[PDB]
Parts: sequence; C-alpha cells; structure tokens
Amino acid sequence: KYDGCPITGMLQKNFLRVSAMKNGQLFYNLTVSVAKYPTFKSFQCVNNLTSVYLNGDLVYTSNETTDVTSAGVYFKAGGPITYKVMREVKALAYFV
Amino acid sequence: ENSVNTTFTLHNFTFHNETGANPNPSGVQNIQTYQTQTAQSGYYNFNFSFLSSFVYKESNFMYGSYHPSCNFRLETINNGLWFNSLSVSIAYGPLQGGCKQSVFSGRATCCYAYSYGGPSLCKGVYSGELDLNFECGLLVYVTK
Amino acid sequence: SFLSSFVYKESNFMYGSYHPSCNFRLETINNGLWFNSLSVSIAYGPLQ
Ligand SMILES: *[C@@H]1O[C@H](CO)[C@@H](O[C@@H]2O[C@H](CO)[C@@H](O[C@@H]3O[C@H](CO)[C@@H](O)[C@H](O)[C@H]3NC(C)=O)[C@H](O)[C@H]2NC(C)=O)[C@H](O)[C@H]1NC(C)=O
Ligand SMILES: *[C@@H]1O[C@H](CO)[C@@H](O[C@@H]2O[C@H](CO)[C@@H](O)[C@H](O)[C@H]2NC(C)=O)[C@H](O)[C@H]1NC(C)=O
Ligand SMILES: *[C@@H]1O[C@H](CO)[C@@H](O)[C@H](O)[C@H]1NC(C)=O
Ligand SMILES: *[C@@H]1O[C@H](CO)[C@@H](O)[C@H](O)[C@H]1NC(C)=O
Ligand SMILES: *[C@@H]1O[C@H](CO)[C@@H](O)[C@H](O)[C@H]1NC(C)=O
Ligand SMILES: *[C@@H]1O[C@H](CO)[C@@H](O)[C@H](O)[C@H]1NC(C)=O
Repeated sequence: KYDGCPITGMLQKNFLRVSAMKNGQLFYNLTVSVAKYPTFKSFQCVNNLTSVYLNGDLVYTSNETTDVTSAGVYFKAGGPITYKVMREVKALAYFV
Repeated sequence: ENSVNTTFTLHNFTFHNETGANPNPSGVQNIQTYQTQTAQSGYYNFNFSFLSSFVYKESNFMYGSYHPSCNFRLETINNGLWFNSLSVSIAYGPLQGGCKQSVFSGRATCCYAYSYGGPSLCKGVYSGELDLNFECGLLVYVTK
Repeated sequence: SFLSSFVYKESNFMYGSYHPSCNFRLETINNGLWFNSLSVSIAYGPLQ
C-alpha cells in the first residue's frame, strides 16, 4: 500500500497479484502468498499452450497458441537482469 | 488449497445438443466448434448427457476416435484425475477423417467421435478426397 | 476409391472379414510389400 491498489498492507507476509488483462478489463485474480515464493528467481513466457511461469510452476494458462511479442521489467536497483530467448530440446534433471 | 479465503466449490460445466448449423465445407479449418469451455484452477465436473442414443465409434484405420495419447474414455473424466490445462468443445464435422486429420494438422491433443442417425450430405476433409458425401456424427475435442 | 461411405466390418464368430493369413488391411497394400502372385476381385454376396 501507498494509496493505489485496494490491498492495504505495508509489511511482508502479504500476497501477490498474478493477473491477466485484456484490452479494457481484468480477470483471473489469484493471490499467492509471499510464502512458497520467497525470492524472485526467474520468469518465463512459453509459446505452446500460451502458459506463463513465475519461477518454476504454472500461474496462468488459456486457450490460444500465441507467440511472445514483448516483455519488460521495472526495478530500482539490484542484480543486473538477463533476457534470453530459447528453443525446445530434451533434457533430464537430477534432483534430490 | 487455493490462494486465500476460499470455500472449495466445484464448478459445473454443462453441455446440450443445440439446433446446430450446416455441416462444414471442404476445409478442415472450416469446421467450427459450436461450444467452448476451459479449465482455470480448482475443481470441476463435466455433466455429459450425451449417452442418449449416441453410439461410440471404435477406432480403426481411418475413422472413429483417436484416443491414443489420452487413455481415459469420455464417460470417465469425472473420476479423480490430474490435468494441467483442460478445454473441451463439441463440433459437427465429418466422420471418416475428423480425428485423424484434426489431431495432426488441427487444434486438439485427442478427439472422440460419437455418432447418431445423420443425413449423408457431409463434405469430408482430407488431402485429395474432399469431393464426396459422408456422415455427420458429433465429435468432441479435448486438449489434455 | 472404396472408402467413400463404406464402413469396415470387424471380424467375429460368423460375419465380417477373414483377414487371418493376410495381416495387412486393404488400405495398406500400396506400401512396400512382396508377393508371389496376386489377384483381387469384388463380388456382391451375403454378409453373414
Ligand atoms: C443433434 O444436433 C444435430 C445438429 O443440429 C441435429 O442434426 C440436424 O438435424 C436437422 C433435421 O434433420 C438437419 O436439418 C436439415 O439439414 C438438411 C441438410 O443435410 C437440409 O436439407 C434440411 O432442409 C434440414 N431440415 C430443416 C431445415 O428442417 C440438420 O442439418 C442436422 N445437422 C447436422 C446433421 O449437422 C440432430 O438432429 C440433433 N439430435 C437430437 C436433437 O437428438
Ligand atoms: C480483480 O480485481 C480488481 C480489483 O481492482 C477488480 O476490479 C473491480 O471490477 C469491478 C467490476 O468491473 C469494478 O466495479 C471495481 O471498481 C473494480 N475495482 C477497482 C477498480 O478497484 C476485478 O473485477 C477483479 N477481477 C475479477 C473479480 O474477475
Ligand atoms: C510446442 O510447440 C510446437 C510448435 O510447433 C508444437 O509443434 C509442439 O507440439 C508443442 N509441444 C507440446 C504442445 O508439448
Ligand atoms: C478458446 O477458448 C476461449 C474461451 O472462451 C474462446 O473464447 C475462444 O473462442 C477459443 N478459441 C477457439 C475456439 O479457437
Ligand atoms: C453446482 O455447483 C455448486 C457450487 O458452485 C454446487 O453446490 C452444486 O452441488 C453443483 N451442482 C451439482 C454438482 O449438481
Ligand atoms: C446434467 O444436466 C441435466 C439437465 O440438463 C440434469 O437433469 C442432470 O441431473 C445433470 N447431471 C448431473 C448433474 O450429473
């Protein structure tokens, strides 16, 4: 909170807003906590199945098959962020 | 668990055969899904009232369903499954080449092919064989 | 050109095809096979 959105919280232990937006209106408000998402690590946008990935798992899918046209990040300071595009291969991951 | 402050209420998606339009012309993109639904989050069930006099067409070399890559049959969705994104829709296309063309060059992972007593004036979709007249059973899509 | 509205009848106890001793189906002859003598013919008989 400063004045802007109706959330009214200035602390940690609050939530987030992953929300889709069409040309005029808003839909699909889900409010995941800052718990289970401790620190912003990565953020993808994948072509097939049109799904978007705040680091790791799903947050939003829809019907279409539409390619990415733009992206962009605001932040004041911190680590120098990295943009990268990619193709689709096969891989396997060791995980304990 | 959903995000916060939720009472877990499953949504009810319904279907019904409507007063449909004409059967499709020559193009496989010229078949129109005369319903659309989608899954977003949480729980769902699918009220299929399409067992009423609609036979199931067993898959073979050209016609019928193309249920490989989706092992469940359409009347067993309502048991406990786990998907990642789901959208079903019905469409009144031809029968001999509905699924075998509409899976590869189409818009679904797999599709089923129910049938009924339909008029035999239906322009089928296939490369080079699009000048005949076939049956029109309703074919549902599912994008698993 | 006999896929036009002609259903295929799956074999069972009395009626239908008798494709055992010839594993290919009729719409898959045109792939690479090897025969020794071959003759096909159509005939309009009973079904059972
Ligand atoms: C489930 O939905 C189907 C899709 O609407 C219904 O099938 C429709 O039945 C109509 C009546 O037989 C057909 O209308 C006729 O179509 C022919 C062209 O093939 C025209 O020449 C006729 O004039 C026309 N009859 C009219 C206008 O009175 C529809 O074409 C046909 N739709 C198809 C085959 O896609 C099923 O009847 C319906 N089943 C139910 C309700 O049980
Ligand atoms: C997601 O949250 C926003 C909160 O801004 C909701 O926006 C409200 O929408 C209604 C109906 O359009 C308006 O009357 C309110 O004035 C909006 N609130 C504002 C501008 O603060 C939006 O509807 C939500 N999306 C849903 C519920 O699908
Ligand atoms: C990923 O996208 C490509 C785009 O051509 C598509 O062919 C492929 O089937 C997609 N993979 C899926 C849906 O798993
Ligand atoms: C995909 O689903 C949405 C959900 O309503 C629908 O509006 C859209 O027409 C669908 N796309 C098709 C059928 O190509
Ligand atoms: C329809 O959904 C409501 C909740 O949205 C539920 O209470 C009701 O039982 C459902 N109807 C069924 C399952 O027939
Ligand atoms: C499906 O909908 C019909 C009405 O269209 C209703 O009579 C029937 O009970 C429903 N089936 C369910 C909820 O399992």
